[PDB]
Amino acid sequence: NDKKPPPYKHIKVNRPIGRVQIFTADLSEIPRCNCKATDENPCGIDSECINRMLLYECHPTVCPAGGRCQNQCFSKRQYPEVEIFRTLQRGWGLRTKTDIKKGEFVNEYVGELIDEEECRARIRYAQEHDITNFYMLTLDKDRIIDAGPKGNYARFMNHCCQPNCETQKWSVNGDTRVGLFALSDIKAGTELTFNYNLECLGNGKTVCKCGAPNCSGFLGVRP
Ligand SMILES: C[S@@+](CC[C@H](N)C(=O)[O-])C[C@H]1O[C@@H](n2cnc3c(N)ncnc32)[C@H](O)[C@@H]1O
Ligand SMILES: Nc1nc2c(O)cc(SSc3cc(O)c4nc(N)sc4c3)cc2s1
Ligand SMILES: *Sc1cc(O)c2nc(N)sc2c1
Ligand SMILES: [Ca+2]
Ligand SMILES: [Ca+2]
Ligand SMILES: [Zn+2]
Ligand SMILES: [Zn+2]
Ligand SMILES: [Zn+2]
Repeated sequence: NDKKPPPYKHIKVNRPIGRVQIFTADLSEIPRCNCKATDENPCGIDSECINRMLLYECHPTVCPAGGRCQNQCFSKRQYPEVEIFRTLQRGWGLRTKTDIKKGEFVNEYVGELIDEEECRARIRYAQEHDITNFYMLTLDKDRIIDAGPKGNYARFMNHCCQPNCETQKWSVNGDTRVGLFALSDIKAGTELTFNYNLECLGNGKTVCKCGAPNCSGFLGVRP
């Protein structure tokens, strides 16, 4: 629902579970860009910042722009203002309260970081309790983000076959994170969606109610 959760279920960074590892970089393995602190928008979405080209967040100890660096989106957790709302046939969803420009950072897909054994146990539990909402995305061959038991606002974004947001996997201080980014200009009040079918995991598949002209008919089917 759209009520404030118990605080322990709202997490701000990914939460490793059980045997799952997270990784850290030596600062010498982190790319350093050529932007200047005096630039109009140092390391911004229109810049030529090499870190952005590599989908690597600038490290705050390293980047020449320092505190003017605009390529620290994941670490700073400054997200466009959003709100949870009830849809007609797709449960709860997420909509922006502010205009968002094409390519802008919308949110990080934050959740519990689990391995495949744990993910199987959670899907089997969902099967036994008739749970029909899933919040799992593949991070890599060993790790899955599950924003179901804990997460942030991104867990409420619904699926669309012709969405207005996309996932991008970035490197942040030596480990991978999933960011959501606008595919186009989005007006305030618009529901935020992405295409689940590239990376999602769940209990089988379910009929898609996105209603897009190109609708492929299902959530849960690799294209
Ligand atoms: C990541 S959650 C999104 C938030 C969810 N609607 C809720 O109320 O908590 C994904 C779940 O939302 C539902 N959903 C999202 N997009 C849908 C769509 N296009 N068609 C049908 N169900 C959808 C499915 O039940 C899916 O398991
Ligand atoms: N009035 C309101 N305040 C808040 C707020 O402060 C934070 C969020 S964000 S995160 C969240 C929300 C859930 O409902 C949830 N449920 C799980 N099982 S995990 C999880 C994570 C939503 C609302 S709505
Ligand atoms: S991969 C996947 C993603 C979902 O959101 C989902 N929801 C269901 N009811 S099955 C399934 C699979
Ligand atoms: Ca360029
Ligand atoms: Ca594997
Ligand atoms: Zn830069
Ligand atoms: Zn920078
Ligand atoms: Zn669809």
